[PDB]
Amino acid sequence: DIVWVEESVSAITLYAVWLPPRAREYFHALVYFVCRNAAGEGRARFAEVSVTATELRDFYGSADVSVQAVVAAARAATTPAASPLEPLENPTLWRALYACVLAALERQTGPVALFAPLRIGSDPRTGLVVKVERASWGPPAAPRAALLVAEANIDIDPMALAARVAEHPDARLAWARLAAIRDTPQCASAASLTVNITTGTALFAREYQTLAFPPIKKEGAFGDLVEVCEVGLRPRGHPQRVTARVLLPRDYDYFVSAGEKFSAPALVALFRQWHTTVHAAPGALAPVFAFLGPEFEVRGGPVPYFAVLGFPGWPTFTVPATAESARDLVRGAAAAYAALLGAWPAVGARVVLPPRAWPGVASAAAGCLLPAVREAVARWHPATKIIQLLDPPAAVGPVWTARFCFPGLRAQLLAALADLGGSGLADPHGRTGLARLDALVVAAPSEPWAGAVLERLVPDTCNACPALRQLLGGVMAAVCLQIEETASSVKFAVCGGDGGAFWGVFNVDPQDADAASGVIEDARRAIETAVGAVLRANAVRLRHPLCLALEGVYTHAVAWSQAGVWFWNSRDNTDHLGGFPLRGPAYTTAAGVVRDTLRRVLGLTTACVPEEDALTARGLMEDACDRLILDAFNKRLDAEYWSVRVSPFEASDPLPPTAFRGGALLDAEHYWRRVVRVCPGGGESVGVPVDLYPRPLVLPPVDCAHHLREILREIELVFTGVLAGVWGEGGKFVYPFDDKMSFLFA
Amino acid sequence: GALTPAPAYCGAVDSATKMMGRLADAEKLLVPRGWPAFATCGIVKRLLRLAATEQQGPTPPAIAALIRNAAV
Repeated sequence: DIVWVEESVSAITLYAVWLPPRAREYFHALVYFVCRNAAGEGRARFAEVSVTATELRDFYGSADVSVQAVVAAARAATTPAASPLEPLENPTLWRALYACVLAALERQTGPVALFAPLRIGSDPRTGLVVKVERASWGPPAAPRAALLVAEANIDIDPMALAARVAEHPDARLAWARLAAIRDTPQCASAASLTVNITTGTALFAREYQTLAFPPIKKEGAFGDLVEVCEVGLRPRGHPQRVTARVLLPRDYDYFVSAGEKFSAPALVALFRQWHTTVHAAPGALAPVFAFLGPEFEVRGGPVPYFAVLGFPGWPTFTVPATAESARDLVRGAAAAYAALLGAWPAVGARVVLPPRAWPGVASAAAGCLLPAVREAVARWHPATKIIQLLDPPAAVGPVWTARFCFPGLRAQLLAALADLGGSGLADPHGRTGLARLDALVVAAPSEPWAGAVLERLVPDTCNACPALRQLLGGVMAAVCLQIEETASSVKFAVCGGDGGAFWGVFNVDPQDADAASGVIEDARRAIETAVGAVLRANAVRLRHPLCLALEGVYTHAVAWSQAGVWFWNSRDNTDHLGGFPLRGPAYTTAAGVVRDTLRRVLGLTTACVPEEDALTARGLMEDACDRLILDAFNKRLDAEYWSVRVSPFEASDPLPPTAFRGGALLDAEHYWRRVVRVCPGGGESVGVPVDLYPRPLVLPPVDCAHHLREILREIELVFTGVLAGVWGEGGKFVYPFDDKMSFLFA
Repeated sequence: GALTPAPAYCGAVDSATKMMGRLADAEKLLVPRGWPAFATCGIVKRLLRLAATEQQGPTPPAIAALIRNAAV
């Protein structure tokens, strides 16, 4: 006799993480379900889980973490006024915590799925969800949203940022700010924070000079957005009746924040104020104040996100810029939330499998393969490329060339190998995380939102399990071997590539095009079929049937380095350049100059002795360099144009002591540091972090005698490759920048 | 319009000791937006660098902090 309802779960958040009595190595966690029934009406629900120590150490990847540490972190996060920003101590701890609580939720209660129909039960005697089941009836309500804008001037003292950056050098400045709030929470009490959440029913806007103080401008009310709900619960951990206050999000479902100037400290401060306001009255339990994002780690992260691990229980999606297709990225964020249960991108690679169950699956996948690939996996050394390719100083043409790619081969191969090791998993029900990856791979061609997930879930998974790299690159090595074997039969000739993407030539007469399409299509058919046959023979089965993409037909192709290739189809003048670093806005203009110079220099096929062509080519390359440096002068004062994106891994210029004064601008720095080298006074070249100063900027003249030298360096690399690849070798194209056209800037 | 006879002068005239202080004071209003801090040759080098810096669109030039006019 269990109650039964019909609802869709819109979010799953963490309320309490406690250690029951007579307990040493298992902690209970209460989960808040934001359920909404048909037509949008929302009733709040709760469930309980029980995570053991072993599961925690599995999702952490190490035994350093303990149940006591997790419970202490949760207790610290119980109060945001005393100490917010709890995850910043051990971000991996909270990452693993959310991973295991979601896994236990899936295991004990049953299958859960956001924004999807779900039959839900409850036990009144205790008062929590007991079992969740996938339903098959109902046109569920649309996942409504609310647009949030929040800006705060948290008066952080610059010297503290400088000191904390001195302790850890390559600390992304958002982490420096966030650590400053963490070490002095009173700073989050005084800030000119402004908030404007617009919904489809009623708007809400508030303005503060000091956060704790009453607003200096009101609009709507807190009650229009929130329906504060007091729910009684009797967990197995708590025998006494425990009451919980939750902020049911009426009208909307999730938040949509612009990622252009998103400040994680701003939302942290606003949510801390809301937490204090709602849980000020006692007689009820307090929730977990936990948030994660790329700003929460020293070295930062690629993809902007803002996790909501606890209070208020509403997912908030940062959609960076992309104004033209704002709806597209909002839908992509919503789909990423719904599919991977909202763990992505906060939990990390643990959405699929625990970081420590992978060492078993990889071993269990090295056994079900064929005998040859079994060794091929074991002999994989970084960048082996055991396949007949071209010497990197070389070029081809005029012959019919073609580029091919298998869309999402690493992700599809990882999915097949995960299934091969699936039998080796401890729990058959613990393979639901292995159902999200297949959902991603299946929906990858249909919708690009799965794409960006798979281009980051896979490389990060390969870092979670180092042993998976030698497996994936062995399977791909086997794929390349059969590509080469089948190539000879269809006149295709492997000339270069990087595995899933490969470009080659055809031994057809280089003048006929009517039959060219036929051979170019038969080669695709045969290579695709043969690779699929090898994969099937290797037992690895792909969910989405394999497909080869004809990414372009070209007549000339020139390669200089291992990644640098330029293709050009003379008939339609369609070209493609790869391997040129786009490390700024000037490198794009350099790439365009290179792709025009190469188009003009391979148009010199007029009958001539090879020696003549080398000189009439070098002259044109020098002229192209001239026209580039001439146009460089007309943009000498655009410092943002002469900017380079330094990674937190690369060696970086030292931060000026005045860049620590950007206010609500230091938060934007999550991954890249955009630096411009200016030349104050004389002789000395100093770096300016462009995005840490207010605009319009005032600077000494930009040292174009440094950036143009590097741009020219890579241009001469490409030009030396083409000069020594089409005609006779022996010529390193150098442009005398220091003499011919140095005067313009220095 | 810098070497065209004008009814009055417009610029920064002070002894090395005073202009040293005024250059630092100008940098205090110049540092907030990009100019690095320079913590009778240094003064001439800094003044020459300030004079050489060009106008970016309609925005007043960098030396306008010292000369104190938007028509510079």
